[PDB]
Amino acid sequence: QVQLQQSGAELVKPGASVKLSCKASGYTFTNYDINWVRQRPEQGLEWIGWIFPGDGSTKYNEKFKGKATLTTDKSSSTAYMQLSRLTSEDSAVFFCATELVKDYYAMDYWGQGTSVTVSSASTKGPSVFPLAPSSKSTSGGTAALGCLVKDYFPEPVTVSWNSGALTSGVHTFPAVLQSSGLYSLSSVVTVPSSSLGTQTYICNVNHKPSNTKVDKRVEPK
Amino acid sequence: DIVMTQSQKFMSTSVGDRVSVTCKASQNVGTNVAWYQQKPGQSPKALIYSASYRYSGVPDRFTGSGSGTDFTLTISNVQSEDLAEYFCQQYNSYPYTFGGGTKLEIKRTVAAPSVFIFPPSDEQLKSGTASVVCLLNNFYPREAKVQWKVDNALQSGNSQESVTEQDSKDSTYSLSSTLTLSKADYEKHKVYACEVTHQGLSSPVTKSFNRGE
Ligand SMILES: CCC(=O)N(c1ccccc1)C1CCN(CCc2ccccc2)CC1
Repeated sequence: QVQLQQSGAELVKPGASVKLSCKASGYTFTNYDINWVRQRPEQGLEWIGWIFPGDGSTKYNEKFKGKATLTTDKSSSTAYMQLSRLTSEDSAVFFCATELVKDYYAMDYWGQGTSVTVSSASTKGPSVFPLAPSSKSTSGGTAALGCLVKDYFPEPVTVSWNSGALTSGVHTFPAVLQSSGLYSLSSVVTVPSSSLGTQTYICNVNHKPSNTKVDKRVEPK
Repeated sequence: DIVMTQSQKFMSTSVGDRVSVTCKASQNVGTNVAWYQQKPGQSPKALIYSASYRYSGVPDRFTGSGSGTDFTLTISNVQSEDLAEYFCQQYNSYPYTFGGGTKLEIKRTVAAPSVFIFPPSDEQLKSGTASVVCLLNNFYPREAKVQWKVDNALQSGNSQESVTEQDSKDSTYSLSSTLTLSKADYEKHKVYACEVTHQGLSSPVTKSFNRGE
């Protein structure tokens, strides 16, 4: 199966540079273009360019000359995009994508995106607090429990439950910007109340810019 | 300067109905338009290529169409899974360009929020600060008003809230609100409550707890 695996989230000083990577697998890397795309929620989708890993040829969107530079390492089936001269306006999510066409049947594959935050502020890792289940978070035999992921910079955190084994009933809310300029976020899940004594619920919080990993067990009280 | 424009920024439809988004192209592009679906936090996924036929595994609900400069994506028998932002794109000539995006909203029956409240953890209190969380789970429509009351005094300026995207399975929303106080102020008061008003509620719902449990 084809997979494009992109590098973690970045915090970069204004004017500086950062190298994003896109690791390909499951197919012959040298036979298809890697395309790169920018998405800014405040503007939309933009195509940056393509690179063909067989011969290293490229086609850039004129707007990104001197901002982006595409390269590939065929030895490790990895594409790269060097981002340089970033302004605070350049904060964005960057996607890599490839498409395989066989007998004119086409299938696209995308990386999961890399968030780049361009700011002079220093990074801060989150504090993770349990949202304990109790009589005040039950309804019709279901129980709500969660984690509060508080005081971090920049976005994003990734939150999972039980290393990904728990996904049904999860709501991970959009983060809010506090007066301090730090972000805070809630992740909640609804589970059966009957099984609170035998099941374990752990929110896994990961924040790449501060290399912070927390596994927080959420117990009833 | 080369551009692709979708007139509808937002579209609204019920489950089971047909809907279509218009994309106009500034120059002749012929077959070489693509359509994409994107859900919040996820990568785009291509639906249509050659302006007229679908990527492998895309269901027959999605039919693209157009001739030269006028293009439409049509979704028949719309499903709650189809909730997404939709983009057109031209790949005929460089630089490649996308449309501005059309968000699909699902109309459904009213659904009242299940309301839950969480006191601060002891670990947070040791850090000198106290957050109370009020959770409104799977409700519709999106409009809901949450009021924090401490010892029955209406609070303002000390809370923040956020709402989910519309749910892909039941087309509801959920809302989280956090009231944030210092430990010292938290200990000055006894009763912490969040009061919810919503169209599905005939009367406001209050969830509350007494500090010290
Ligand atoms: C900005 C990226 C972009 O434009 N694309 C893309 C999408 C995902 C991943 C890689 C590139 C295009 C998607 C459509 N294909 C059509 C190819 C085709 C035409 C006629 C018959 C069969 C196949 C061209 C590339």
